[PDB]
Amino acid sequence: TXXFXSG
Amino acid sequence: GITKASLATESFISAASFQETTRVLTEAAVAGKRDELRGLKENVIVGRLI
Amino acid sequence: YSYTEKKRIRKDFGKRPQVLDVPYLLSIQLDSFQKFIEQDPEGQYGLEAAFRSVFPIQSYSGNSELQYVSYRLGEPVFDVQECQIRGVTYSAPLRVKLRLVIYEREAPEGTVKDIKEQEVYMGEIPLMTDNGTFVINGTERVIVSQLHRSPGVFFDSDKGKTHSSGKVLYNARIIPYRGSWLDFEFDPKDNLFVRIDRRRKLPATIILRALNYTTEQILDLFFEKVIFEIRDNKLQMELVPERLRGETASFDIEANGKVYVEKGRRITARHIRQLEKDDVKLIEVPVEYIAGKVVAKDYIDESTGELICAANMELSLDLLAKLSQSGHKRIETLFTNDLDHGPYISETLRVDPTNDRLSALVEIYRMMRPGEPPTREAAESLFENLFFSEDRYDLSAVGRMKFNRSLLREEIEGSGILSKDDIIDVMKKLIDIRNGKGEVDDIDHLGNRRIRSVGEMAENQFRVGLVRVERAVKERLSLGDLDTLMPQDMINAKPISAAVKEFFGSSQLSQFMDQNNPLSEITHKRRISALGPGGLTRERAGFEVRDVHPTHYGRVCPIETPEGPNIGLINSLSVYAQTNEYGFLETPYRKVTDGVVTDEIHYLSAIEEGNYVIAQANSNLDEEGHFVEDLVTCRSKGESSLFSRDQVDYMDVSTQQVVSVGASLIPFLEHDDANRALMGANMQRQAVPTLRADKPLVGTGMERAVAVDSGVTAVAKRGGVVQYVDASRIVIKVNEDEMYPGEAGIDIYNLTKYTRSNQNTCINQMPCVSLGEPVERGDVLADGPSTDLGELALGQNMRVAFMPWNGYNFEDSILVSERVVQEDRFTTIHIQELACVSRDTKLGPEEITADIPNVGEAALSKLDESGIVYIGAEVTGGDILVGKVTPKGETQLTPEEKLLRAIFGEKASDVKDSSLRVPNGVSGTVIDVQVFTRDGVEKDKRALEIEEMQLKQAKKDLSEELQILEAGLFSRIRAVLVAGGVEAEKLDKLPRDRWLELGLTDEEKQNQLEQLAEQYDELKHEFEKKLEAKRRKITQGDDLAPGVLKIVKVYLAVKRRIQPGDKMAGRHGNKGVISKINPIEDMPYDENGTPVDIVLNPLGVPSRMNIGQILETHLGMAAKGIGDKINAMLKQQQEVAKLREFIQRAYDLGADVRQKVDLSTFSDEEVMRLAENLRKGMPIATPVFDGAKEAEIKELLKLGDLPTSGQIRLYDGRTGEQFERPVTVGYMYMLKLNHLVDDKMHARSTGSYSLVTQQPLGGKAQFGGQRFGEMEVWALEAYGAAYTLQEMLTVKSDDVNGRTKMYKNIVDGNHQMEPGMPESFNVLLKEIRSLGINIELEDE
Amino acid sequence: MGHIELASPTAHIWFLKSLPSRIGLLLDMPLRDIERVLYFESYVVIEGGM
Amino acid sequence: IETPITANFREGLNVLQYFISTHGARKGLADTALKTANSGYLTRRLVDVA
Amino acid sequence: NKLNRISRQMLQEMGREPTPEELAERMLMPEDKIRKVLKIAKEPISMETPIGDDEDSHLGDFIEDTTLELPLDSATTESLRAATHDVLAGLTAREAKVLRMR
Amino acid sequence: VPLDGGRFATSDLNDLYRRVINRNNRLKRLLDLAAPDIIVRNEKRMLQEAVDALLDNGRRGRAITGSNKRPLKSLADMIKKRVDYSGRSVITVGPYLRLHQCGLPKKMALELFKPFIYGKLELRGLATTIKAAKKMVEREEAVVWDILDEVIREHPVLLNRAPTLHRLGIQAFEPVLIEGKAIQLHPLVCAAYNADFDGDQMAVHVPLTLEAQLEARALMMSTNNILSPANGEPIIVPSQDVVLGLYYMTRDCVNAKGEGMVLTGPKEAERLYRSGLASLHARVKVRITEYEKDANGELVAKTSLKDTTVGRAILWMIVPKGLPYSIVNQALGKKAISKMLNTCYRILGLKPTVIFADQIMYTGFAYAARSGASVGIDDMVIPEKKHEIISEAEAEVAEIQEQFQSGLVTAGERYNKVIDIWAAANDRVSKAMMDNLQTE
Ligand SMILES: [Mg+2]
Repeated sequence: TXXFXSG
Repeated sequence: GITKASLATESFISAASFQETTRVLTEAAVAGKRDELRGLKENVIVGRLI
Repeated sequence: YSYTEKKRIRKDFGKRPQVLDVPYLLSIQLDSFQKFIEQDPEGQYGLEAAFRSVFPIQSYSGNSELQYVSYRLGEPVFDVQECQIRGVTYSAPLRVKLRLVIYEREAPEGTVKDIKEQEVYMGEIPLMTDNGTFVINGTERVIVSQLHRSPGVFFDSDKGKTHSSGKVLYNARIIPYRGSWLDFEFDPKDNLFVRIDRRRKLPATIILRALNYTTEQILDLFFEKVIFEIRDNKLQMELVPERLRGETASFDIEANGKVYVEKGRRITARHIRQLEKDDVKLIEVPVEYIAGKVVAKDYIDESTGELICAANMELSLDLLAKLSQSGHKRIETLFTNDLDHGPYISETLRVDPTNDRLSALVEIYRMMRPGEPPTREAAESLFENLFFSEDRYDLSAVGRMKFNRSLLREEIEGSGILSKDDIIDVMKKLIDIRNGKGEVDDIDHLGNRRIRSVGEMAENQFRVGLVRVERAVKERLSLGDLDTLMPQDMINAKPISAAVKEFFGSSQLSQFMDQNNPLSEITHKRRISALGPGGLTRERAGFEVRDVHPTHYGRVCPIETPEGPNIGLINSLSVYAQTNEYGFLETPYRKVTDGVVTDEIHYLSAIEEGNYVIAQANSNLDEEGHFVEDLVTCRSKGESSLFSRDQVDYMDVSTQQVVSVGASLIPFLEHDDANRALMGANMQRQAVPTLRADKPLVGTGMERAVAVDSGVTAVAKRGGVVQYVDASRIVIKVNEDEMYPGEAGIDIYNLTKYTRSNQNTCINQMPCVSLGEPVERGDVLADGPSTDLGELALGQNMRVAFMPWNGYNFEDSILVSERVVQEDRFTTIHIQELACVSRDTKLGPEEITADIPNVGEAALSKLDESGIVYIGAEVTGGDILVGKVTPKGETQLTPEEKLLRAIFGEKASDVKDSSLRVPNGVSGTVIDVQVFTRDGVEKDKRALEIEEMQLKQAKKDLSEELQILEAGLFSRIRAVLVAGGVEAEKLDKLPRDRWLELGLTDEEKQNQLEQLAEQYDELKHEFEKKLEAKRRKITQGDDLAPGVLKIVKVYLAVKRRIQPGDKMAGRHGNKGVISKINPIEDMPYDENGTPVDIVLNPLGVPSRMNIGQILETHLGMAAKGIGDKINAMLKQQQEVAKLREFIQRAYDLGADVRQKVDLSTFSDEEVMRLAENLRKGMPIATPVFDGAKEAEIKELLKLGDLPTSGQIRLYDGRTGEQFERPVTVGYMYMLKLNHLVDDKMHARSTGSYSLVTQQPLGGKAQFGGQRFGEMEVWALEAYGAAYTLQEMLTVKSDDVNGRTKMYKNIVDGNHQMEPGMPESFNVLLKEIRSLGINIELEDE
Repeated sequence: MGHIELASPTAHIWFLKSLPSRIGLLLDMPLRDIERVLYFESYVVIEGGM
Repeated sequence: IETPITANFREGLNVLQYFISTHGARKGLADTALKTANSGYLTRRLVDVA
Repeated sequence: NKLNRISRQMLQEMGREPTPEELAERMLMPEDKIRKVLKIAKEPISMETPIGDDEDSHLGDFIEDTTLELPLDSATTESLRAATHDVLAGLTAREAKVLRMR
Repeated sequence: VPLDGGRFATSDLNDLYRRVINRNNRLKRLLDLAAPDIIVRNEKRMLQEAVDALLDNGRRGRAITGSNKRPLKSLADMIKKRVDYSGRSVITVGPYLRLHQCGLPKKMALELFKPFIYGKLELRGLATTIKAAKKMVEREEAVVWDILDEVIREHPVLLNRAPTLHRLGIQAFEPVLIEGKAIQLHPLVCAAYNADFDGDQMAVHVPLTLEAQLEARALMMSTNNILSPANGEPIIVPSQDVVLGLYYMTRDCVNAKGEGMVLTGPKEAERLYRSGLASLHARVKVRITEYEKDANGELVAKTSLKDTTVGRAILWMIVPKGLPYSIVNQALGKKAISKMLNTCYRILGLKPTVIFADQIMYTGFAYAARSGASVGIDDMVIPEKKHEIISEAEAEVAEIQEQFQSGLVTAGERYNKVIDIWAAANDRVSKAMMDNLQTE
């Protein structure tokens, strides 16, 4: 997803 | 550690300007201490040239 | 919508069909306050409930009774506009009918005879306006709804565990609406403790003792019983085989001559089943087996009467021997284990230091009220008042509901107070949880979190004030004559008014209204916060509360939240969400039966929602028909799962339901990163209204509804025809369609014009209609600020190119064309308010006068007789707005000045110049002056001219209303008079006032004429007294503060043009400051010579990952072309053939496989009218998550004539050489934010200083000084810059001698002056001396 | 700076309430006893010499 | 989560995927905002000690 | 205190705050609106009164020092003295002495 | 003190003192009147409490309060800077600036420098005296400006942005007076301030004394602090567009259009490059003499003709003058540009390296603009492989589902295998994306 597994 | 070391310093103007002002000032006043203005904080407070 | 809303609808471009329209946006406010005010509802909430709680007020003498009959609210003394003008709260008077009743007759049971009844005035309560806002002391305010865990019962545990962490502890908590918390919790030894009012832990059983439960009763409450029998001098146990499960036999388990389990054998399911089958209910046991157990009741030797053992005693060989010896044949013991039936309570009794009810009550009292010993009565009273008296403790209806649902009560109705059964049941559930039967529950779930809207909070403070008023009453009953008392004498309303005024004025949830643009206020009203009274402090607030919970879906927007500290604490209601009566947020879903999706919608709470399987809104349908997918994507519980159509109970209404109103307005949102989307959402709120504002070429389809629900735009109530259109007003004649108006006709809408908002932006409405135009119900009449033809206009559509430009767009900076300033794009109108007061001084009166000491006529030129600048004058920084003289504190001048004055012979004056001047960096045109002078003060031309003007305006306001009313009613009585008694050329002769004398043949029509004749006089008389009321307040009142002679307010208007340092942003989170304004010839341009408006750096795109701005640009390129193409058609040989082309095209975006909606044909004239408006700028709707998709955009680009990519050859305006690659250029929608260099830029040399600290201080004309903090000092230290630092610490701050010497030295040219210890250090030294410690400066 | 002449002596609070009390430490008096004497709760016998 | 997000920002993603994201996004912004405050504290400790 | 009691009474029955004139009527003879207005003196307010600013600002911090003169003034006075001396140097000693004495 | 309204405002210490004095006086009066011991005891204890409250409020017992809502401020509370000649404004990029310069708004400068301006206007005949000078300057009468220009000559101001995390949060710059209300900041220093132009503001300070000014010009100048005190690496270094420009001009290409040209030296090569037939560099050998070998001042290379690019040739012209011809023509990189700047710093010295940094900035921006770099929706290139990989992942997942319902593997094992499969698939599609862009 992006940052933080987000993103 | 850095906290305990920070709290360690002898000069009372510096210490009292850090934290725990009342405690520092009572112990200092009791002991009849003299600040030689060796460090930066003391002089900054004084308005002196560091 | 008339002319199809002038047919600018364009295309929806998304195939999802919304079964329901968006609910009223402001409803969370409007409905809440409507509920709060009520009309004697006899229903929950709304001051009625408060009165019900406070009354009847008991005697405290066994004779008095003050009771409440009903309340009423009067009409507001002053209208909203007036309230804003005079700094007065907009409110209605509250009255209450109360009857003081003697309480029964002496020795005659009940029902005394004499009652004194009166209606008492309780003061005023603030009214909510139409748009959901309040007017408090002149300023518009919004009350933000509050989110909280709320009252109820909660069962939780600790994830942290012991310090070791190798443990698990369970807890329970009862939170009431009013009163002390009640907590229960296990310790690591499995003992149970209670907290009252969050105080220190007490062993739990104390409360049971306080209830009146003996030790025996407690044990009976908490333990299932194992019964033992003594007989044949042997010991037996009444066997329940289940209880043997998981154990090994410690003795031969046998019955009826059969050994079922040999000693040392593990007891199996089969053994238990064998015992059960043979109905074995009694087996022999050894004494050691019983010695382990805890006895359930006291046993005495029933011969001697002496106690053998007490309840909860652990049995022993001795006690068993004694029990056997005494002749007892039954022994009741506790059934416990180390898993699912833990004793806990038994050990708790051991740690409990109390032994009975009285000692428990005493211990509780000591805990509550330490330092004194209580009487029995005091302890009993305190305990009763803790949880068992509704005047001191109330769960509330919602709290009782939650409690009852949690504890599995059949009904949600119940008492506000706790029962002993409630407490017992909570303890039992907690013990069950510890035992492992059942589990805890989570509190952050939106089923356990509810909203307190305006009504609930207002009612809260009202209830508090009411309670204080009751205190005052109860006191007043005892004092004075007890025989002669009216309710008026008994009631003082001051506490209630104080509580309410305090709530609306000083509360944290009461906020200065945000009105920067319509979307700002719209969003502000739908605000929700976890802060405020009864909420988180931000130290309380950790990750858990700020997180986006799964249950936020359809309820709270996951996108729109503040950036920074308040993140997750402040949020926004989802678009389709509603807050129910209990205060839970509900979201709509469509019922699905079989594979068929009904059009019936159920609003579901989160707890309600958790039961079903809910399919996504984008799931395909064959129409009805039935669900068209074999496998559907659905939601149930936390988990998201794929499901068969048969298993689908409900389905989402729209994609829109997830996101807030702000988030909705972001096109291609599905292509934009959430963090950046957050910024876009939040930043749309900050968009400043521009004079030339246009609706975006790329819209989401929400921009009309936002303009509609915020009351800035003016709409038609019913179908009708426009009679008059003006800059000032619009007159609409109703009854054109369906003839709805009856018994008089027409309506006049005055328009707000060049009003000043809270943030100094200008709010004005402009007419969107023309005389004789046909309008339907809900049709747009006037556009408000930042709105275009009923669509939301927060910015402008500009032609943008994405490419680096000479470093001027470096790091998000933005470059613009001078043409934007040329055409006044992004120019914003602003009105500032300045104010001056002239007050009584000890030295004599301050006066507002045109006569000011030592001022030229040049300076005084724009001032009238009074001293106040005249309307229309241009004022620039330093110019005088209001002239004022103040008495001098006075002093003789220095002898040199004596000489100077003598040489130039000016002669000094008693007064000093105090006039209000225009601050630096400000200026404009004076558009208003307001002057208020003390009542009965000497009034001059100042308060006479403006007054006379207001009288002329009011009188004209009556002549226009009587004109519209006359030509509104007589034009209706004429069509009635003609019918039957036709008099064409005869009626248009005699005066209009004679048309009433003419009767008509006996018929029901005559009654119509008669009614119109009564309504004419009635309404007219109401407008006449309406003028009177205006001719009263103007010539009396204003109510000024003590000491103040007069107040003058000057409204100056300023127009601000976009400049370097101003901040622009788009809806996708792309923001930047203007760094360069380069002339048109330097701008990159298309081959046909068109220069671009904005150059944005592409480097801002890839890291931010907000794709949408690009798509918006591409579509915006397409749109840029099509309207232009239409323009060309409009230019030459315009024919309906062009309409054929347009209908072809919209129905072509539709012709592309999926079509959202279709529209075609219609009248040629309507097509022509619509054609110009849509031609100038084509519009577009691209809904959230069901949007325009690439291929369709490519198609429009094809009609646009392409490039399909959206890139075009671009020429460098400096050279003429083309940029070496194709560059995307398209129309982007960009807003100018409220952050402007004009406001922010300030500087100071020297200026005003503070009294005590002597540090530089921000004056009214002197800007003040920046803070040089610890870290900056560190910065200077690391540079080893000693003299710079010393300058910061002395000459440039608090040293009077140092700064004076520095200034003088500088104007004479010099080196740094001698330092002096900073005045704040001398202050510190002197303050330490006052502390009594000797501080001594010492020499070397 | 000015001054107030007290009719009865008053113990400085910093040297009493700050822990451990400086007065208390000097006079070998626990916080409770110093509290009791200073605030008039009980009398503390002094200099008996027999 | 068992199921991934098949979509890429060019294509665009289903509403569920986005919602399930917002959490991560929010955790991120909150992280950075708290982070400035904590980092400042560390810096001050080190300054006080050195 | 009498004024306060009567204002409270009037607010109880009339249904609104009294004017200065009404309070003066109710007070008795020797009281008029002017005396009622003058009479309203109010206890001082704490300099340490909290203000809802970003960093816990105290009311006192917003109050300028009107007593100590601004530095530019000092400069101005110095320059005035100097120009006065320069001018007193030009005219004859007698006519300069007359001015200095006067 | 009397506030603006005429109302009175007092420090709480006055009230505390008042309680103290009241109780003390009353004690004296009670002693003189021979009061019983209970009353004198009460009074004495009250006095102790009042002194307590005066010294520290709240230390012993309930803190004294003016009203219940607020407690009184004692001396202890009292015990436990803002500056002149300072300003602030919104910052905007100033590409044309030299590293040691900043854009300073005219009005701000007029206010900040006002006393100096008065002095100088008195020295010159522009005004009779300082007062006349002030009265004149507010008018803004012409020649005041030119005077202000004369005032700030050689003078430097401090720029600061909060938060000041390290000493480069404050740096000294020579002010260039500019129209407009925005402060203009040099792009190379944005990194050190962590500043960007999305609405950040900066504060300006004026060092007054010769001593302070010398400190600023020697110790604090941006151009004198080119490298991090933390890592020793360059702090002020090319970022974003600059790199983009340089990389664009220094890129390998088939170069079919401009190949095969002898440069006749950097100068002729430059002419031709601007001219025609050279775009986005070319695969052509340049004649430029290179050299600058060190361990000797002589330098010089007899022959220096090497395969190169028009941008690459251009770079040598841009005053490198410190060897590393090899380093040039290796194509530009942000890391590579930082390393180039650093190496230039070490070998060629500080002042000259500063000049090099300015040149690299200028050229970088210049080419960055004309490159035509942009972003369209088609510039994000999907890989045909994606659908394939997704179908594969679906098939493997079905195989794991079947293998699960058989009961061969635990729920946990299944979950782990699904997660692993998907991780690997994500890696695959990443690789496919990068491969699709990478080759052409
Ligand atoms: Mg920034």
